[PDB]
Amino acid sequence: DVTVILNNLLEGYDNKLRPDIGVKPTLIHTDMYVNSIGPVNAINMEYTIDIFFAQTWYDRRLKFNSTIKVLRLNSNMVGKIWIPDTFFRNSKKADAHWITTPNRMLRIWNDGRVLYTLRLTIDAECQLQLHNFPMDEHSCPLEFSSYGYPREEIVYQWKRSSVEVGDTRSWRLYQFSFVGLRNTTEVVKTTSGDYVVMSVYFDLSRRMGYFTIQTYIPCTLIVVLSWVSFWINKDAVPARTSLGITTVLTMTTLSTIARKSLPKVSYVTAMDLFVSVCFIFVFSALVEYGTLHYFVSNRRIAKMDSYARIFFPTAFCLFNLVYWVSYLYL
Amino acid sequence: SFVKETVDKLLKGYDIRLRPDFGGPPVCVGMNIDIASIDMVSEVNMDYTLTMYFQQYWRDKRLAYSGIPLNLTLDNRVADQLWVPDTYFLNDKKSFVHGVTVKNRMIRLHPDGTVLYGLRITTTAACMMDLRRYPLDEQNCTLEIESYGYTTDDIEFYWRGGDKAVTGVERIELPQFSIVEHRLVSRNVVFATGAYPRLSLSFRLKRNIGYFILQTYMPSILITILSWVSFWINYDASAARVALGITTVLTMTTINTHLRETLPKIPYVKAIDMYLMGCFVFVFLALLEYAFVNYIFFGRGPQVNAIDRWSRIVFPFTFSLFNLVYWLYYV
Amino acid sequence: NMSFVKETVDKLLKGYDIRLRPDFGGPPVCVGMNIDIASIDMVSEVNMDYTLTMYFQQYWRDKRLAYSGIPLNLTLDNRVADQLWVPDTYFLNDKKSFVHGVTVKNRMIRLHPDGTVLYGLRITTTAACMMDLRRYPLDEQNCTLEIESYGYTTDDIEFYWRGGDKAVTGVERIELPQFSIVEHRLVSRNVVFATGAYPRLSLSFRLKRNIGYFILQTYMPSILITILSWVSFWINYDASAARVALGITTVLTMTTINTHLRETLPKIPYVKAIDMYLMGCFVFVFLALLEYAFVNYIFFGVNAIDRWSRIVFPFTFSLFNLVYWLYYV
Amino acid sequence: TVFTRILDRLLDGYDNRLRPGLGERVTEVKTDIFVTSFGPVSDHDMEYTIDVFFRQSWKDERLKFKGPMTVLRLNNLMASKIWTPDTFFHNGKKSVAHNMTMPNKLLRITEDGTLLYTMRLTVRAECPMHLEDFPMDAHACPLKFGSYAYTRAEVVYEWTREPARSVVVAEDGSRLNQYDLLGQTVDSGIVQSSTGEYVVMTTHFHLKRKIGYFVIQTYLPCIMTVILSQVSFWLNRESVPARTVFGVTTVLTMTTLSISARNSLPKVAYATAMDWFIAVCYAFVFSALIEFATVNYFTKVSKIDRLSRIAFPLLFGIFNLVYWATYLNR
Amino acid sequence: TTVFTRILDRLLDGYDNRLRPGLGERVTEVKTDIFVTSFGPVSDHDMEYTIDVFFRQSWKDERLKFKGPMTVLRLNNLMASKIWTPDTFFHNGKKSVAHNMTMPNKLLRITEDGTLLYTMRLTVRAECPMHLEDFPMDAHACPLKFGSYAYTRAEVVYEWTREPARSVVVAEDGSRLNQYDLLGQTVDSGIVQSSTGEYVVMTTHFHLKRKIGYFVIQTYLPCIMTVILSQVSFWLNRESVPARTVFGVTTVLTMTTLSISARNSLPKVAYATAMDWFIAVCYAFVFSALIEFATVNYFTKRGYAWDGKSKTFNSVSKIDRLSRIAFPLLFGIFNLVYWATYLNR
Amino acid sequence: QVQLQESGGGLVQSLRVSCAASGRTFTTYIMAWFRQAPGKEREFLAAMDQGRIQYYGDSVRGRFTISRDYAKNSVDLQLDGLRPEDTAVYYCAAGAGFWGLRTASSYHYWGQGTQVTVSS
Ligand SMILES: *[C@@H]1O[C@H](CO)[C@@H](O[C@@H]2O[C@H](CO)[C@@H](O[C@@H]3O[C@H](CO[C@H]4O[C@H](CO[C@H]5O[C@H](CO)[C@@H](O)[C@H](O)[C@@H]5O[C@H]5O[C@H](CO)[C@@H](O)[C@H](O)[C@@H]5O)[C@@H](O)[C@H](O[C@H]5O[C@H](CO)[C@@H](O)[C@H](O)[C@@H]5O)[C@@H]4O)[C@@H](O)[C@H](O[C@H]4O[C@H](CO)[C@@H](O)[C@H](O)[C@@H]4O[C@@H]4O[C@H](CO)[C@@H](O)[C@H](O)[C@@H]4O[C@@H]4O[C@H](CO)[C@@H](O)[C@H](O)[C@@H]4O)[C@@H]3O)[C@H](O)[C@H]2NC(C)=O)[C@H](O)[C@H]1NC(C)=O
Ligand SMILES: *[C@@H]1O[C@H](CO)[C@@H](O[C@@H]2O[C@H](CO)[C@@H](O[C@@H]3O[C@H](CO[C@H]4O[C@H](CO)[C@@H](O)[C@H](O[C@H]5O[C@H](CO)[C@@H](O)[C@H](O)[C@@H]5O)[C@@H]4O)[C@@H](O)[C@H](O[C@H]4O[C@H](CO)[C@@H](O)[C@H](O)[C@@H]4O)[C@@H]3O)[C@H](O)[C@H]2NC(C)=O)[C@H](O)[C@H]1NC(C)=O
Ligand SMILES: CCCCCCCC(=O)OC[C@H](COP(=O)(O)O[C@@H]1[C@H](O)[C@H](O)[C@@H](OP(=O)(O)O)[C@H](OP(=O)(O)O)[C@H]1O)OC(=O)CCCCCCC
Ligand SMILES: *[C@@H]1O[C@H](CO)[C@@H](O)[C@H](O)[C@H]1NC(C)=O
Repeated sequence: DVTVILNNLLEGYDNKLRPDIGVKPTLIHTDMYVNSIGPVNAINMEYTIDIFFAQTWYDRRLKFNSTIKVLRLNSNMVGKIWIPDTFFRNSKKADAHWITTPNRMLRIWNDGRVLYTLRLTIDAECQLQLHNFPMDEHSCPLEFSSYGYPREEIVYQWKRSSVEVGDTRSWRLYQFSFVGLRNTTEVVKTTSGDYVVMSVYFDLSRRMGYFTIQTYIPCTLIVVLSWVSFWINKDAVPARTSLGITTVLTMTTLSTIARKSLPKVSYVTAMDLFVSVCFIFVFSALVEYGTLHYFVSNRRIAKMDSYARIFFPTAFCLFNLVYWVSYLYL
Repeated sequence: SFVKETVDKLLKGYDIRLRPDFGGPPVCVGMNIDIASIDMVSEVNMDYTLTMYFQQYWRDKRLAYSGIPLNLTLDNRVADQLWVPDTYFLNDKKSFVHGVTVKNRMIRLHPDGTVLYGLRITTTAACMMDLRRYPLDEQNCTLEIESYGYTTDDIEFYWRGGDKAVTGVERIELPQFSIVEHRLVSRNVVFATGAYPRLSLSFRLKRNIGYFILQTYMPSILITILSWVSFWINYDASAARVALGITTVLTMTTINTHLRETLPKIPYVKAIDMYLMGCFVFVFLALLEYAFVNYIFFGRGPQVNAIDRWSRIVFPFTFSLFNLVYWLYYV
Repeated sequence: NMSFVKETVDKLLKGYDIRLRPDFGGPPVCVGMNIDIASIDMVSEVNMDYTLTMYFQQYWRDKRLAYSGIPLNLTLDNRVADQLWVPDTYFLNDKKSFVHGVTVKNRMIRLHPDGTVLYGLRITTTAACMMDLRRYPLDEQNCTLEIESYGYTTDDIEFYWRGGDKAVTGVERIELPQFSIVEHRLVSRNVVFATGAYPRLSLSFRLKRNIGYFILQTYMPSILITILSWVSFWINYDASAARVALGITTVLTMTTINTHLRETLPKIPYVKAIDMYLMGCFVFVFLALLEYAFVNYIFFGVNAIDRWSRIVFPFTFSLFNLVYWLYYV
Repeated sequence: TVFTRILDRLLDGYDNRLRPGLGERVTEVKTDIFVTSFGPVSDHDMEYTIDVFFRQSWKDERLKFKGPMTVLRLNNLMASKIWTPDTFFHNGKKSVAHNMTMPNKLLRITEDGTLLYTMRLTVRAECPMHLEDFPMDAHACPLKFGSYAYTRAEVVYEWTREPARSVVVAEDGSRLNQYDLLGQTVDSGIVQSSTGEYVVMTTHFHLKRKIGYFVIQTYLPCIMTVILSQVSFWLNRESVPARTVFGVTTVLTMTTLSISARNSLPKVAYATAMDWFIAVCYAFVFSALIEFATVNYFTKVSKIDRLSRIAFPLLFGIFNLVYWATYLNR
Repeated sequence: TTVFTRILDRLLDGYDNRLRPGLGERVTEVKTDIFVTSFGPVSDHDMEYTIDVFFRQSWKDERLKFKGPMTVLRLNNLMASKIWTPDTFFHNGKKSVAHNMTMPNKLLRITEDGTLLYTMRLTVRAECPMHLEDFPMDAHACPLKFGSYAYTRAEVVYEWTREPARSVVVAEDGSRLNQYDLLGQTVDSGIVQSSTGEYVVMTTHFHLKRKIGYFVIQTYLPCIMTVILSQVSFWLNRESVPARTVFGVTTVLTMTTLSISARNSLPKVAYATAMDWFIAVCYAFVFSALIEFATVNYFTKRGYAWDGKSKTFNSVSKIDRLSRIAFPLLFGIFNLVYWATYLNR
Repeated sequence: QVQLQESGGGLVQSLRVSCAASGRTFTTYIMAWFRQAPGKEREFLAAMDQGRIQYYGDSVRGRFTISRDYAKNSVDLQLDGLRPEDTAVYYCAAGAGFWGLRTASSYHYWGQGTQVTVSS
């Protein structure tokens, strides 16, 4: 019964030709269900995403009159019918799944409507601007289109349930938090022709708790610790010299962690600015003591520690105010 | 219906084993590339990875059709039934064609017989890099396109569109590099057997120096300057000048080892090794100066300020001359 | 001549059904296996597995492939393997394996006139090896390779080592980076179950870890630092700066050694002998500094306490080393 | 002879595109899993490896046969011409079906028409983790599988035996270095998606991390460093260089321990229990040197020292009591 | 035109690819040559190297003799898969790739007399066992062995097309080495014996010498400077107890840091190299310099030093006088023994 | 002290010559046999590398057999069809085969040598 229907449908069917070729563009409705958004690899400027990609179109050549409303099939008939050549434009690497069987679904209605769903893992490309790191926000896109069919042959269109997500807590985002999602549509002109490109943008904002605990606080504490020399008596030369240079060594040790999980971008990030300024502060505390020791012993000036006790905390509070206002709010 | 008849007629009797104009003039194959992105420029592996849209154009009279004004875009599986050039990349180490959701390949036919054959390829191409000037180095990485088994008597390569054949280079963002320019070369590799066509696409990459100023050069400069503070400390403060000198030596060693751990492993002398070694020598000599002062005053006392006063001038002067020589020599 | 060989092969392959084992209704077909090991590499403690490349030969008799009139052994093209029956032999502890295919698929099929079939494969396999590293680096490991039939019991197929103890060759020619193969064994046994017995072969090694690098890079520097921390006991109690700086710098050095050996050595998240020794030396330098703190508090908040420590600390540390090296050796 | 004839006649008029009992009943699949080895757990990727013998048993009346043989073993090529359930793992990333030296598949047919399909798989599955209690954390790694194209109205899944005994783990099949396999919970349910309602079979493995390594490597060195920092309160206030070098060298020691400590932990952007512990130890070491700066500012046994020799050890003891009672009671 | 197709269709009528040419009649002689386009990177950690080659095999098959207007037939790779070809494999190959982008990088040519030429482009990753006892002053001969997998010495023999020195050709820009210097290659053939019989093996050995300048600047010089710095403390006055103590301990910490970094640059082997012994000796010297200071301080009677205006002051310790000569002498002798030991092999 | 003790040989009208290696394991070293005629030169005879690949000279191709006992760390040479031309000093060599495995300059560990006299 059903075997006869399937054989009749496959008889005289050429899968080299798209439906309605030479008449009108093939309208395709696409839906996406994000199973999980994997880790964001800032070093390689990419991210992983696992989706269920659904496509629905009309093929009048597959109409069948029967009591059965819909034929529900497995991946066996995938190679038998025409399939859109949808590809992800910003994908560095994409793979389907085959365990235990090809993870595909094909459903054909009696009026010719075809539903084709498959599961994909995509390593999409995301160009991260890290000028505001670690207070940075990104909108990582995901674009797909037909590889060979221009806008005059295949037109994509979002269905009502365009993009759907599940449990955002189950996702593998360690450093980012999902804070929104958008979808667009446009026409991109290439050498081969004009193509309809559908885009999905995932908004991500970095969480600053780990960088606060690991870098900002230890650096602030070390700067305050380097201010201790100003309250040490100027006669204790070995004490103030060893304190100054060991604070410089500790700040140098902390400066190692500044560029650990991010690529070798050649612009000053907020973290680099903060670490470098703290390093200059601990450098200047020791230079200040070297000057006080030289003028007092080896040769207003005698009260230099009194002014340094005021100027250094004030300049550092001004710097922190400018840094955290230009980055947290402005 | 009529299109199915025309396509079946075209594919009926087609011999994939024979190139177009098998016994006549060489088939002219034009190529153009759209660079989608470039990444993974590895100095350790001496290679780079690029993803591109590689499009080929050629004419085949056997595929000419009449009565249809449209340009027929066929399913990619028809590529298995047609003749295609044996184009390969000479310096490619590992390349693949993306296959999601289907194989990223296009075949487009035109009524006059023109065939457009497009592929989406991510290839890792070997690039011989000279890093003796690292990080102030300029690299020249190429991509060689050639025919494996056809001479110029059978096939010819040219860039379709001239100097505009390669597009998308200006939009490439490399975190560590900047693409100064790119060039297109179309030449024949003349051999005794015969000439072989070749196309060369080359980029000139310039490394950005901003990262190393903040992470390498400024810390080394500031530590070297701090080592000079002992010259203004009174010579009697032995426990302070010794502590400052040996702690600056330890700090320089810590910086050197950190850079050795975070920078790529390139086991030959570069400009960054010469600079780090020079700063290490300067702090070593700064501590040696105090050791000499202490020995002169105490060891040969029963048997001083001039050495320190001389060093307060000579050390900054020599270090500034060293920086001037370094920066002029490598730029 | 050559056409005769061609027709002989056609006769052999005419009517042959690859879905039937040799002697389908009779006794089980004995399959003899031997392995020629080419190299062992990437012995990973973190992943608890090792990778080996080997030439895996299998001999069995198939009366359907018996030919007469040719006094030669017919080594045929490897693609004829797809036209014959081969045992469903799999490696039980294999995690990831493949057959080399350059320039062609590295397999062989050699036929003998009596019907004996030689089926050789070149296989690189990463086999799991659960390692007990509590005695690291003074440990021994026993990594095995299990060979089993997937869907045949002992009633249908049987395994044995062809050549006996000489079945496996190349063991003595292997040179591992951080190990040393002591001995290898061959075990043939049946896995008895309610359904039936399943044939199994086991090839096992015994790896002994080399200790020279750990002696030079882990134990000796820690011993030198610990001995250096004892110098504080021979300096006058009023030299506060010298004794405090020496004590806290030896603590910093011990911390540097511990943390860098933590990063350098493979990530093995449980207590090992190296960690116990490093922690013991860290405790000893901590107590050496605390001794000075106690002396300074006694005097200000005294040569007897220093004379006592100058003996107790070397003696206790030597006893700790004696117990340590007797425990793990 | 007869064996070959039966094998040839089995696939006569058989359509593998149609499930057994199409339009008549609901295909019932009985599944059981033998875990040969619970593979390593990757905290960085939040995935776990597992090697299993997956067994599926169902009934297909189109494959009945009569003869002396009772159980028919099928060649894998022949087994690929027979309809099999499209079981896939919902949280699987990249699973490997072993193909050495032959495909690790076995198909057995009984004269009743019952089929037994056994395959050997390596399954890499997502295990979401919340490391806020690291290293004193416990996790329930799930393993969910079910049909892809068939809803519960067509294909249902059952366990062959009681759920406790339908998943069997070998005695020595534990390849965990840092965790302990407490046990497994086996269940099943219904998941509703945009395409229908699917039967889902779930297995949860319970893991608990081993704290001994972090106690020897991290907690003890930090505690001893803090004790060393607090030791300086018993030195005389006149020895400024000694107490100064003690304070700053302990600060540098804590910086070294924090840096090496964050290398072992996978890169997460939130604070773990160990990050807070190190931050508090950092605060205690900083405060010890600020205390000495205050003592030195009034030197021309100090009551400030007498107070700090008690307040500091008491506060640190209280903090340890709170930290451990907070996280061990989880 | 149509004659080409006719000859192609006529060639494979009756051909049996399962049988080697001259089976039971003669020995199939294969002539091989290699053109190395790039001698890729050598991985010390994995003890392996990568090489990109154009592999050429030539042999005679009388079953493929043809007569026609053309003298040479070029075969499609699909047709080339229907014809018997040698099963050449690399004995020490680990994971090789046969490039097929954008088409299979293979070429089969047939002359009119039945002589076949088979050229393919390959990327071979081969294991190169190394003796790192002389690191970083070591030299290696990385081999490349290939031959027939299934055919014994009595069936298929391999030979070099030309004189063996000229049969393996390396491109002028082939070398892609950062740490080694490709001095040359030796080409030879031999016989191996396995459980399946005697086989002919063609071997090529590439001779590599490691560059030493990087380890001299990164490791050897800082260690020497640190040892000199530690011995410098012998010239400080004995009354500066905190100064010489801080000097000694901080030099020990510096040596520990250098030793750790120098070990992180060496592949993970468990035996002792030459740099391990050099670092261990430098560690011993700095340790002894601090024990020496502990001994000097143990006999310092008075806590005040000589003043310029000059009460009894301590004389210069005879231990310091001895050590200012012995330590530089012992370290110079060690350097001469070490370098003459390893640089003269 | 690493030594290559050579046994066998002597006055011979089939001859087996052994070479015991002590002080160092030559598992991953190329073990070879060399012949030195009186006053002429040192002539390469045979060799065997780690992979059991056997190399032979033209004058002794098919005549001499080289075998390595990796367990006992020794190399043996089987001489058959001896001729008066073979009357010379036989050495046992072991090396890394740097700059050719046939050149004598590539081998570092050398045995003390053995004298073989053939009288007919
Ligand atoms: C350069 O060289 C490289 C190689 O060095 C080359 O890459 C290779 O390219 C070919 C195509 O040219 C690939 O072959 C295709 O593979 C498709 C599936 O790919 C997945 O699986 C691969 C392994 O295959 C096993 O598993 C699949 C199912 O998963 C199974 O179908 C196979 O039989 C096979 O099963 C064997 O092995 C498993 C264990 O693995 C055993 O369990 C089992 O028992 C059995 O022994 C795997 O290799 C792939 O991984 C590659 O790619 C991924 C990315 O996708 C990448 O990440 C990896 O690293 C790796 O590179 C991947 O996981 C397969 O579907 C294709 O078969 C199609 O099409 C062919 C076309 O000729 C057709 O003949 C087939 O019948 C089939 O048609 C479909 O198939 C549908 C799915 O099965 C089915 O639903 C349809 O019904 C239809 O099937 C039939 O259709 C006919 C009508 O047409 C109908 O009458 C029938 O009834 C029936 O319905 C094809 O085999 C090959 O995998 C690539 N290899 C590699 C390593 O990349 C590259 O292309 C070259 N380039 C150039 C330019 O030359
Ligand atoms: C990276 O590094 C690579 C390699 O160094 C660079 O590639 C080279 O780029 C330069 C500049 O673009 C190329 O020079 C040009 O070459 C073309 C092609 O010439 C070839 O084909 C000709 C076909 O007729 C043939 O005649 C040529 O042979 C003659 O010349 C060569 C010397 O070039 C000589 O050796 C022969 O004996 C012949 O005499 C050759 O095979 C050429 O057309 C260009 O000529 C223009 O400029 C010259 C300037 O004098 C002018 O006279 C001409 O009228 C014309 O305007 C020009 O010579 C070079 O060929 C490339 N090399 C390779 C191997 O491809 C690459 O540029 C670098 N990257 C970057 C970013 O810089
Ligand atoms: C293996 C080493 C063995 C070492 C064994 C010996 C170990 C040992 O005991 O060393 C301590 C001593 C240090 O000598 P150093 O010169 O430092 O000691 C002097 C000595 O104490 C005088 O007695 C003091 O004079 P006085 O009392 O105030 O009048 C003098 O003070 P002053 O005059 O400045 O005021 C001190 O400086 O060294 C030797 O005697 C070396 C003998 C030769 C050793 C030869 C070894 C080969
Ligand atoms: C985005 O998708 C929604 C449906 O989810 C649709 O209503 C909206 O128009 C889409 N936006 C664009 C710009 O296409």
